[PDB]
Order: sequence, then C-alpha cells, then structure tokens
Amino acid sequence: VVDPFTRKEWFDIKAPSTFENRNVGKTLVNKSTGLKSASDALKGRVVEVCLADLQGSEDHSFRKIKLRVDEVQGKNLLTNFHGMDFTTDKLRSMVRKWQTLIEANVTVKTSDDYVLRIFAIAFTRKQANQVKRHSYAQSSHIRAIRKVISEILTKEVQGSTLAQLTSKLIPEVINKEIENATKDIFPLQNIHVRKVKLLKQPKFDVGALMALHGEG
Amino acid sequence: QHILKNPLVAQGIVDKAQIRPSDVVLEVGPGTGNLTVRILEQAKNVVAVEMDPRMAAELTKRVRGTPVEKKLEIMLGDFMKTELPYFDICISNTPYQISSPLVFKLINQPRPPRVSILMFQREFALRLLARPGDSLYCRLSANVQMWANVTHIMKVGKNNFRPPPQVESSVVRLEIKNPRPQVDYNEWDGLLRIVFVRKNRTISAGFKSTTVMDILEKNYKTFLAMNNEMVDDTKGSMHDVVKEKIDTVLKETDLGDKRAGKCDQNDFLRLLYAFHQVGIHFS
Amino acid sequence: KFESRKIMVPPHRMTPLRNSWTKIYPPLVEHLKLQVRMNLKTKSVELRTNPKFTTDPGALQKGADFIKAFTLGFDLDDSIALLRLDDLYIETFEVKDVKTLTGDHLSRAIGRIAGKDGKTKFAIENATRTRIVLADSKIHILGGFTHIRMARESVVSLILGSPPGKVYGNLRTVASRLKER
Amino acid sequence: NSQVFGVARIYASFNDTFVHVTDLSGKETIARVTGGMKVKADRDESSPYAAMLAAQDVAAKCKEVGITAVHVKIRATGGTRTKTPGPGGQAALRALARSGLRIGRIEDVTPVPSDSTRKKGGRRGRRL
RNA sequence: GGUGAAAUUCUUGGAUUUAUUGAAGACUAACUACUGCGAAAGCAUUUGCCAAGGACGUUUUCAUUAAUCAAGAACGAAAGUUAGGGGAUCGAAGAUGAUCAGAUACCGUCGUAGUCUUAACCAUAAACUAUGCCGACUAGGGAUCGGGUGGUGUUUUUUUAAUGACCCACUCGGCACCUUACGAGAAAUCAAAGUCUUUGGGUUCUGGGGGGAGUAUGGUCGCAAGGCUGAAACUUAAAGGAAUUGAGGUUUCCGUAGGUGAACCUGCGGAAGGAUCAUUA
Repeated sequence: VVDPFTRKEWFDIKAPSTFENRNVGKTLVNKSTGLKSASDALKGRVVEVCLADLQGSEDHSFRKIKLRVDEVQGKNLLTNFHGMDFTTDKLRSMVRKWQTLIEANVTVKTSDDYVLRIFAIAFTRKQANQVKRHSYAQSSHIRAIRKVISEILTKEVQGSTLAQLTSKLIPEVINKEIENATKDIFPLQNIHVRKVKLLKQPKFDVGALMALHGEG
Repeated sequence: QHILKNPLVAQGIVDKAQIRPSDVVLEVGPGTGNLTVRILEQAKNVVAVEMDPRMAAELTKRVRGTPVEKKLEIMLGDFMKTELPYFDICISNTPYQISSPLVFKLINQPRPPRVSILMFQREFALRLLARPGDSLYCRLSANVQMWANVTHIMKVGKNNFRPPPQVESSVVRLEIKNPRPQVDYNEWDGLLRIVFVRKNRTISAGFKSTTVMDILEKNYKTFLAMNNEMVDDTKGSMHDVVKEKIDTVLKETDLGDKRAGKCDQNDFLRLLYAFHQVGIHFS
Repeated sequence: KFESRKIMVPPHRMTPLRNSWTKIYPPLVEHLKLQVRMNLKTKSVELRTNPKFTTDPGALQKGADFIKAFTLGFDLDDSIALLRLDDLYIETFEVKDVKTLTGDHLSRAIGRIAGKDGKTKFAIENATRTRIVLADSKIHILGGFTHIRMARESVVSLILGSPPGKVYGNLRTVASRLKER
Repeated sequence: NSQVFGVARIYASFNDTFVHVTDLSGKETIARVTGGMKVKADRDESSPYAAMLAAQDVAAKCKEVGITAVHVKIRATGGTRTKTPGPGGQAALRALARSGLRIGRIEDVTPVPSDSTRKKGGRRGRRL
C-alpha cells in the first residue's frame, strides 16, 4: 500500500585510489525527508567486495576487502579501508593433514592513530626429496618462526600508515619478506596474511580523505 | 491390563476393609468382579465407577437375579473428572498411573472417608510408609503423614495376577485424620517442594537458588501489597535484604546444618511458623 | 556474457580425477556444451559459458553441481545420474554433529556405518536408492529429497548405537513401504 | 557495462529456507520470502519445491526492482549444528540459476566456531 | 520454532532474517596422526616468569647406597557436600502440549541445583592393557618420536664456510604395528599370556561354585552422601561360567545424583565385554 522501493534512490559506492578499479557498485537509500537526513545514515555501512573485482586479475580471488563509508556529496559517496579477509574455502583448501599449522597475530598502532590487528598463517612442506610422509616441525622451530613473523609484521606496519600498508598488501611483498627471513629455519610453504582489521580510529580527517580520493 | 487371579488374598482384602453393614463403599476399579460381589453382600450400598462401558455392562449383567442387585450403582467416565457422591469407605484396585494424584484427591474431599484399602506398587507403598531418617523419606511421605495415616497390610507377589507382572504389589490402609490439621495446604506443599528439591543438602543451602528467592520476593511484595506498607531502600532488589531476614530465621530454628531427609515433622512445623511470624509465605 | 565457476579440488582427489578426466570432458562438451579448463597452478577447475554455446545457465549450474559431487568422492555414474536428472541432492553432515563420539568410539561408529565389506552401507544402497560416501568423519548422501531424508534417518539412528539388526528390520520395512508407492 | 550488483543470503536450516537479497551492504534489504509462505502443509516448507518457488518469486521481485546481478552467499544454521547447507539451499541456488539472473563469487559463510559451547542432546544425542 | 504427524511458545509495540557496535561467561574446532608428555587420574591459542622431568652424550663423581613392600602417607575422572564469586551455553528436579492401533519415526518450550572458580571436604569408575613391579634370554620386517655418530650425499646462505631442513647407514631409549610358531593355551589368541608333569631369579596383593550379598552385626573414617573391613541361616544340582562350530519395547554396561506405571526415565563422566567399505600413500 506504500511501496517504498519507488521512494528510494540509488547511490554509487567507490573505492580509494590505491586499487585500480576504483568503482565498487550501487546501493539504495531512502529519501532525505524531514527529521531524518541521508548523510548521517551513510556513516556506518561496511561493504565487502572481492579483490579480483578491484584489480581485474583472478589471482586475488581468495581475498575480500571490507570498506567503510566516510563522506557523501553530489550523489557520490567516498569510502575508506576497513579490513581484509580470506574466503573460507581458501582456508579449507590450505589446511590439509600431515603438516603443521603456524598462526600469529600482532596488534600495532600505526604512524597515525590506527590501532590494527594482523593475522599471519604458515604451513610446512617437504623439499622434493623426502620419503617421510608428514614433515612436522618441532615446537622450537614453531616458536622461532612465530617470533620472526611477529617482529616482521610489527616492523612493517609500525613505521607506516595504512595507505602504503595496503599498497604493499596488494602485491603481498610481506609474504616474500617472511619467506626470505625464515628460509634458514624451516622450508615453510604457503605463507599468507590471512586477516587484518581496524580496532581503534582517530578523528574524521576529511583532508586525508580528499588527498586519497578526488579522482575520475 | 492385569487381572487379580488369586482367590485367597481377596478374602483378606475384604475382611481387612472393616465394613460394618451400614457403610457406603466407593469401590474404585472393580476389575473382573471377584471383589465387588462380597462388598455388595456385606454393605448396604456400593457405588463403583468404571471406565469401560463393556465391562460395566458385564458387571451389571453379573448381578442379575442376585438379591444384592438393587444395592449397586455404576458410574461412568474418568475418575479425576467426575463428582463423587457420598461414601464412607474406599477400596481402590486402579491402574498405577493415577496413584500419585488421587491419594491427594482423598485428602481434598469434603467430609473425607474413614478408611481406604489401596492396592499400590511396592516402591510407592514403601515411599508412603517411610519414616524420617530412612532412605525413602520424601515429600510424598511427609504429605501422607500430614493429611492421613498409612499402614501396610500384606505383601502381594508377582504370580498372583493374570498375567504375572514384573513388579510386586502391596496392600495399604489409609485413614484421613479427623479433624484435619489446621496448617494451610499450599504453603506446606511449597515449603516441602523447596526443602525437598534436594533430599540430602542442608536447608540453608536449599535457600540459595535464584528461583526460590525470586518467588519469595514476589510473595513478600504481595504481602506488603495487601498489608499496605512501602518498600524501603535496597542495594539491588529488596530480596537481598530478605536474604539476611532468612539468615536470621536460620539462627533460631537451628536447621541450617540439618537436612530435609533427616528432619522430623516438628522441625518442619517450627520452621514454617518461623517464616510465618517474619511475614514470609509460599502461596 | 561469459560466466565462470571456480571449483577447488583436494589433492587426494586429483589422481582419480585424471584417471576419469578423459571420461568427463567430452560429455561436458557434447551433451552440455560448457567449456572446461583444469588449472593445476591453482589446483582448480574453471567452468565457463559463452553465448556462442547453448543458451542455458542451468547447464552451467548442473556442471558445477556435477563436479562438486565428483570432488566429494562420489562415483562417476552417480554424478552422470545427477547430470541427467533434476532431483538429486547431496546431504552432508558429521558424526559429531549428531552425537559426540571421541577416540575409539568414532572409529567404532564408522565401522558400524560401513559394516563388514561395506554391506550394511550397501543395504542402504538397496533400500533407499541413494548413494552414501564416507569421508574420514564426514558422510555424504546423494539422491532424492525424501530418499536422502530416510537415508539420513537410518544412518543417524545407526550412529547413536543401535544394533545393525534393528536397522536391517527398518530397511526391510522401508523397502516394503517404498516399493508400493 | 551498466550492471547493478547486490548480494543474496541463502539461509538453509532444517525446517525452512530463507532467501534475502540486499545491496552491496547488508543495509536496506529488498525481498525475503521463505518456504513457509509459499506452501501450506506445515511439512513441505523445508522441501526443495517450496525453496525453488520462493527463489523464483524473489527472482521476479529482484528483476522488477532493478538489480540484475547478485553475489550469492549460502549458509546453514551453523554454530554447533550441521554447518553445511542442505538440499533447500542447493535448490534455491539452482532456481536462481534457472531465473537467468547474473551470479558471481560463490562462497559459503556458515558460522563455524572455535570449539564453542555445548549443543543440545545431553550426551546421548538427538534420538532422530 | 519444532517433530513421524501436532501443540505450547515469540510476532503488524516488527517475530525470524539482514547490517554496525558492545557486554557476559564457557571452550580451544580445522592442523589431530594406530603422534607426544605425566605415577595414574589426565594434558591442546600466544607470550613471559617459577620450579620439575625422561632419553641421549661424558676417559665426571661416590662404591652397593639396591628390588618388592604389612604400618603409615601424597595424588586421585565425573557426580556429590559447606561457605564466597560472577552465572553465557547445556541442563537432573520442576512447570506446562498432545497422547494419534504405530511411536516402528516415545518428543516441545521455559528452566532450579549443577556445569566455571576460590577456600575446605569425599575417595569411587568398564579408574581397562579387564594383563603387579624389578632382572635375563629367545624371531623375521617396515615405518615413526627424542638424543648421538659417520657421509671430498642434496638444498637455502650470496658464495656455497657453521647452522636449519632432507636423504643414506648405524646406535640408545620409547609409542605401537604386519607375518610366523622355537614354544604356550581349553579356545579366542599371546614376542609373552614363552623359557613347565622334563615343574624353583626376587617380592607384594588376590581367588578357592551361584544366589542369599558387598546384605546383616561390630569397628574405623566422612558434615552428609557414603568409603574400608565384612558373615551366617536358608536354597540349586537338567546350578554358575569361558571360547568356537554344527501385545509392546529391543545397544550392553560402570561410578554417581535425582524422580516414579508395568523394577523404568533423565543429567555428568568413562568403557566395547559392538560389524572399516570406497580414494590416496
């Protein structure tokens, strides 16, 4: 009797300048009638989108990016980074029997007041001449690998802000750094930074948003 | 469906009912009819209630031509839903599923019967005949000791029924106290439920649960409601204050270390009065 | 309008798949007309459709369900029967999601499910017209909805600890009751 | 390239099947029809037929509202339960494929615990 | 929601679902294996601190200090008891739904105590490898955990030097596994359940048909629940048992706690004295 779908309008959600495909998609909002504006209702949304749709190539199909929403003007609403996660089937493919699963997590405040938590994963392997079926790692190796992974992660994220952090996370050079750092302790196939997340945020800082955004 | 096939214990059941020739008998669950006809012979009026119309028809066919035909009344329907007529004594040979409530039905009857001969389960008869301090003293034992008096008569074996069941039967005799005690029934039942929710703990540990304190708080609000007094200040809800009130009660009854299964009747009565003077009620 | 489906395969199912690979890619292009790729770099299978093929998205969905049934460990003919019909579904659950059995109890439960030479499981294969495959602890049932429901009821009742004689009698009863309707 | 995207939750429990189409966020939902509102027998709301009927109805509603592409995510009731979608969710996905609607990014999102609290049954399981 | 089919229950003050955020307590999935540790019960997120331990290696020390163990003592699942704590989930007791030959397909919602913890108790389990502990000998093989030895063997160093990982060979100490009988056994089976009618290495505990019965009495311990010790009268001789081949409900139990239709049901923990098929290695 009301049909609010004819009442609602559409908006175009976009990605920051770090990703190549800076157009995300479409959403729908109600009219900005009396005693209820539309700008304040668009400050808590978190979209999620696969990284292959943001980079084009299918090699990033197992990662997904959650983005916040920050500032809307002129039918265009500009976002910011909120987190990165792995798809569940990627974990179910990665975790297999007869190997050791190593996990680490580090909480760091960045150069700006962005307190984050970083999750890193690793697995064991055989180096192409091994008759032994399993190749587990002793707990001393696991503890050393976890310590090196934690110090590498906090060194990478502590001295920088989230912009260069995500522009280094896109080509996943942290995996190369971890593999090169831990190559003399154990082989360690299949390193991934499996999860990042915001924990604590500073003020709005529209100037940093206008520096990051403002393209097209 | 079981049939008492023994023709020897039935005469003892008949003579232990203590029937003078001017009694009114409520003979509940007549069965086949090996027991009813002698009650018709030695009582002036017998009213039996039957749930099977076919068996009631067979029973009223069996009394045709017999001189006690006109002294038998047959009622139909369920026992726990009809209104019983006047009766002096009771004899029950019912299925065991209605054992637990219907004895209380012998309690709540106005002008209650004098004597009843009841055929019950061995476990049920042992629970009814359970002195305090034993391993069988429960809430039901205290209730039947309050509102009645129980006496076992003889054992009934397994091979005395057709078919012979797995359990052993027992015959008990119950008399309602005349007059009944002047304690209020639902308060006593709630007190026994609270203190017999666990047979082996102390009473003070039995008054630490959330639901008992909440229902006592609701009862205290209701008491202050019709007694018209304003509730004073409290840290959380006011029942916490009532907690020390309960604590103070357990300083004169000396029942905070005693246990429900090892306490006699007088301790429970004193404890009920102890909540009665401090304005704590269960219903 | 090309559409792509990525299906990930476990490595322990890789070696049978190749031995059935020549059995599966010709039918997928001769009665279904979907283009197939096996990407061993990512250890997956790409299923793609193009409007130059048959105009049928349900064909792509049927191919995806066929290869998803195959990658769970099902037989080839059962997956072919999934391709030909529109009714077959796959129940998937675990022993621990019914009742927690740990240690030798779980092994005894799995051995009760299979039985001697699998024949008790084969009994369900004769009594429900389903297809049951046992993982290390997961179990999968393929077939019609009421068929997989009754197979699930039988296998769940057997997991709890019921003897195989009771489920034999239940399978005889349900075989008598199902063949007449 | 004028493609409008949304997402679609497929909640496939034991006795029901929920389809839920929204935009890229979870905010401002569009349509939601269950198996219980398409059949009246109190038994076939869990059946795949009712799930396919509900999927067809929600596909017609999604076609008429304007969204022509969906990212579908499927889940069971999850938690300490089966944690794998049943036949109702698969039937709903197949009926969405029968609608001709654009589908991408197949992913399941069933809530898996890290050995959380106890489930129902009490050491003997559900006598099913 | 729920189940074979229903109902109670929440819901146009918006149930269920979707999205963001927060709090509470509990538990550590996948990795997890015929793997590891501990006297057993038992033990699984990261990091730090404290004390402990096995095996290996030693051309280190002392020189019998040892083995088993009445008395006595430490620990001892889960349940249970007395107080303090917060109490999410599950959940004995309880309140309520319909009982429909058939419940084969005996359930639903709310939920106390309990589940978790601190300070005290209790001292039982199918506490099982149903196999006391110490010492020696006796048969073939492949894996695997920890330590050690050798390899002008492999790889990562950015220069192919230490180390780490892998491979090969050997050795000590473990968790087990496959085959066989030198033997053993009544048999199932056993590398000990062997070294025995040809019978002796040391030592502790137990048993001497089944009910009656772990019942009665007495003692001791425990706040209780109950634990340890522990009979007899009467009864069976087609009596109790171990292994193998020739109308309804039907997994069997153990410790513990509570409640009653039909000697049953349910909560916590434990066992098999229960029937491993398909794929890979």
